[PDB]
Amino acid sequence: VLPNPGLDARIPSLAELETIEQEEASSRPKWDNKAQYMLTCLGFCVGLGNVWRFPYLCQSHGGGAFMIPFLILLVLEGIPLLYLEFAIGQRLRRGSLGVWSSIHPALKGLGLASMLTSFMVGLYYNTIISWIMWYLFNSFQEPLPWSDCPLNENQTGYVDECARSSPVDYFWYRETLNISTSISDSGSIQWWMLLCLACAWSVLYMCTIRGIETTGKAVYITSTLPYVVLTIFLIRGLTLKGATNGIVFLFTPNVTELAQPDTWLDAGAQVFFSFSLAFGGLISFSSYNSVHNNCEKDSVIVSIINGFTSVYVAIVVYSVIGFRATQRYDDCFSTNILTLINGFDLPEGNVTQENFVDMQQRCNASDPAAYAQLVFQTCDINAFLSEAVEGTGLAFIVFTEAITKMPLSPLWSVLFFIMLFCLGLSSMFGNMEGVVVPLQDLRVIPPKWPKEVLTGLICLGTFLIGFIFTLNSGQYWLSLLDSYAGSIPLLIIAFCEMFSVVYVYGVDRFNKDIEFMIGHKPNIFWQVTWRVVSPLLMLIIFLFFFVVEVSQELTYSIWDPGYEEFPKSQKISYPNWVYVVVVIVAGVPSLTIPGYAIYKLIRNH
Amino acid sequence: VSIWLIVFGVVMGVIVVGIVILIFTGIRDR
Ligand SMILES: CCCCCCCCCCCCCCCCCC(=O)OC[C@H](COP(=O)(O)O)OC(=O)CCCCCCCCCCCCCCCCC
Ligand SMILES: CCCCCCCCCCCCCCCCCC(=O)OC[C@H](COP(=O)(O)O)OC(=O)CCCCCCCCCCCCCCCCC
Ligand SMILES: *[C@@H]1O[C@H](CO)[C@@H](O[C@@H]2O[C@H](CO)[C@@H](O)[C@H](O)[C@H]2NC(C)=O)[C@H](O)[C@H]1NC(C)=O
Ligand SMILES: *[C@@H]1O[C@H](CO)[C@@H](O)[C@H](O)[C@H]1NC(C)=O
Ligand SMILES: *[C@@H]1O[C@H](CO)[C@@H](O)[C@H](O)[C@H]1NC(C)=O
Ligand SMILES: *[C@@H]1O[C@H](CO)[C@@H](O)[C@H](O)[C@H]1NC(C)=O
Ligand SMILES: *[C@@H]1O[C@H](CO)[C@@H](O)[C@H](O)[C@H]1NC(C)=O
Repeated sequence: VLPNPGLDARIPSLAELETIEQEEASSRPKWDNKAQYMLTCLGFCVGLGNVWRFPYLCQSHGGGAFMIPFLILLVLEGIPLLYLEFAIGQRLRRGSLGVWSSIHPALKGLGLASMLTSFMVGLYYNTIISWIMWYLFNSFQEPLPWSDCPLNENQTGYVDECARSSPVDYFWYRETLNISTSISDSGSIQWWMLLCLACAWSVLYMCTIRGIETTGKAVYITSTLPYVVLTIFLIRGLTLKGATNGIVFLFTPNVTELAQPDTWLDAGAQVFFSFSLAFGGLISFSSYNSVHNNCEKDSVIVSIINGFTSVYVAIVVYSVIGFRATQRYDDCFSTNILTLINGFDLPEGNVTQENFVDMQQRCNASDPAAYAQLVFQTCDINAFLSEAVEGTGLAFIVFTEAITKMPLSPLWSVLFFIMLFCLGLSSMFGNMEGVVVPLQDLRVIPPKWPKEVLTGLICLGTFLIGFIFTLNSGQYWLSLLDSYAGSIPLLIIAFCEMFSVVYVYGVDRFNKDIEFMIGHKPNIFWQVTWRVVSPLLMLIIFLFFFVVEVSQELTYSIWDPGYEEFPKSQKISYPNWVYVVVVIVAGVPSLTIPGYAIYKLIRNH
Repeated sequence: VSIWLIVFGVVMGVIVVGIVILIFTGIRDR
């Protein structure tokens, strides 16, 4: 609809497409099976955000109902977008930067914004896998290292911050991270973490070495395994003590939370991360298929499994939170029992849980001034089920504490950390496909130097930039970039893909070309959401961002062991030079989409 | 022994051997 000239003789033509696949068998890779393509697309949508990000948002935002919100927004943003992304790579036969430079070559910023976004997400997601395989190496020993406090020098008492905090909370901040008190104070490289980082990048270079003919078998294993383990964790989780008391708590509807501008944003920004939209990897994976492959049936099957898995991991996660909260309620209520037995001389099995409150008043009516020194607790469930931990603590200080109280402790910890590893790995494959393929269409290296050499300089180049998160303050740097980065770029890049296919390429040329592949020109549901609904629905997510950014009082959490009233929380209000980092990681992937479009329109004219 | 160092050890071994068996199969495809 927008007047771009010369669209033909820049893209392949429709009558020429039946001859192009019997010559792109050379000089272009190809899938072996159809299941090799669906398993590497499920692994790119499902990873590490269904574990510690979705089940918190499913409950904290009026769970049981948030399902509703998350659903609608899905079959509205997600479906339409994913479909249009699968059908644009199969037709134009290029990667991510080659598709948007084929249609109006003055655009070209959507390819460079997808490469900068895939570089920054895959930079810090390879440090989370670095932390995960550190907890995997510290398995294979029956007293796990996060099970008991160490002794200090004289072997008479514990270490001081292991006694005020928890031993698990001590293994993360002092024996894994060696964290500092601020983001300003940084130290050395912390060798162990560095070795682990090396291992992670090395394991990543072995799987994605020769492009797509290695990540095939890789995807197979790294895509099934995760599922089987997740299952095994369901029939163990639903048996322990306190599951079905953490499943009910997840699915309690609170309809007041639906009328909130902050609910529909993170429900909207999870859909763009429950899938892998606006990343540039799903277009490069779809471009290897046959020309008559059904891409309408693939986008429904991929989105049904992604909507079913996000509920399925939340059942497994909140079964373990329900077991940990029932255990902490019983090891609290047995100490309120133990106080009066040690003060009023009663038999052992005397004064259980059924008779606590009536035996409170039998003692104070027997003899006063002996109840006044008694310290009791006000501990109760829905206060042990209601901690707001999120993002890394749901696996390193919450899930791994409930594993130590199970029967076979060093076996449920090996099975738990190899699964997370697998998830991370599949996501990594995705992001790597995202940064290598646009770096070949730019031709930064000569057409010598085969596929082993370009991937080796990406895995070694992103390794040296990953030294930031190995410092003492390296966990404050990783909690900074994540959110911001992701969110902003994702939304913005996602809007201009829906715009430049419908109004620059033309939705009438699109329909014809699609029909040429499958038959049966798409329904009234596809024509409505492509044209009016999903571009409008992606603007109110972009409008709600600058509503919740201007009033949330941007802060961050520190540890600070030498601090009065220590183990509660802390928020100490980021320094003024950190806005340089926020502008850099969130702004310049957003600004290369207009920035190249202004440069190309003034170089010619 | 510092038991996490031997697991890491064994894993690194395999990783490296694999990368090598991977860069020499790619020279037997010319
Ligand atoms: C359930 C998890 C375990 C594994 C499940 C396996 C998935 C099997 C599901 C069905 C797969 C087989 C094909 C399904 C239909 C495709 C046919 C087709 O699309 O023809 C074009 C069909 C008809 O074409 P026509 O002939 O041109 O009219 O048009 C459409 O597809 C329009 C439908 C709009 C898409 C909305 C789909 C709603 C997804 C549900 C939302 C997420 C639910 C998640 C909740 C949790 C559940 C687990
Ligand atoms: C002239 C100006 C440009 C050159 C100046 C130097 C450029 C920068 C140095 C580049 C060095 C590498 C390129 C060497 C030449 C390439 C051409 C070639 O090899 O063909 C001959 C050779 C074939 O020779 P033929 O036997 O005569 O056929 O090809 C190969 O052997 C390539 C073998 C694959 C090499 C890939 C491994 C290198 C990167 C390793 C990265 C490991 C990362 C691990 C994960 C991270 C851990 C932290
Ligand atoms: C259901 O969701 C509402 C929405 O936030 C929760 O509400 C608030 O309660 C706090 C009390 O700490 C007030 O300061 C807020 O003003 C309330 N919000 C509104 C919009 O009225 C409520 O807690 C949730 N229900 C339950 C049982 O937790
Ligand atoms: C604790 O250890 C220190 C040396 O680290 C020693 O001087 C002190 O006497 C010890 N305390 C006790 C009670 O033994
Ligand atoms: C980090 O650990 C080293 C010993 O491994 C210790 O000397 C140093 O004080 C720790 N860093 C901080 C900030 O406490
Ligand atoms: C607790 O002590 C009272 C006092 O004699 C006794 O009647 C009751 O049976 C005891 N409870 C149990 C479980 O033994
Ligand atoms: C015993 O102590 C409780 C706790 O404050 C109090 O509520 C109760 O009234 C006391 N009993 C008497 C007889 O005052």
